[PDB]
Amino acid sequence: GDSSSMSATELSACKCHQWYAKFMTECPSGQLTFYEFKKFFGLKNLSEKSNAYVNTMFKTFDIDDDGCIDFMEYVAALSLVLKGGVQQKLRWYFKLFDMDGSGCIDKDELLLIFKAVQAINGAEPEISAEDLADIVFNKIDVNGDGELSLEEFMEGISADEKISEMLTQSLDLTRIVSNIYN
Repeated sequence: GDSSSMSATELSACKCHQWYAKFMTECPSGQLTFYEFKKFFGLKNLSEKSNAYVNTMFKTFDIDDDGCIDFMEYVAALSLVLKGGVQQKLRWYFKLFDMDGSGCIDKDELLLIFKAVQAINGAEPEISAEDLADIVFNKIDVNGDGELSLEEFMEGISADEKISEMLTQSLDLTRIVSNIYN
């Protein structure tokens, strides 16, 4: 990020997969703090979205725990866009959107979570996932359960496909980095 060497987008154009290896390979690897993370990623804040792009990005990657970033799935994240990786973006989809470490969907709780993910856009998104999730979410809960298990979320992810692809596009590389933090 920042700095005065080459461009972040330039690296994105190449993108192979081992890039993250360079990350852990370079610098004092062993857990990344918010300050160290923020440098590794760019972003343009202003107000509320400020705490939403940090909390939303850190909250999704907080994987159960929080207060720091534990490098582990970072490679998987790269595989998220690299070589398509449809199945890989599938797992992330569910992983990112649900409660901290609770895969169970309470409808109301997920909704808010999806808002953070859709809140990852400082500018007004062409189509927020919030409305998408609502339409898809409502259809999923045919029995009016009010809650959806991991399996239901997976069906919703596969269903429509087109929307899911849009979410996939949101889960880009340069955009994701910018979303992470300045």
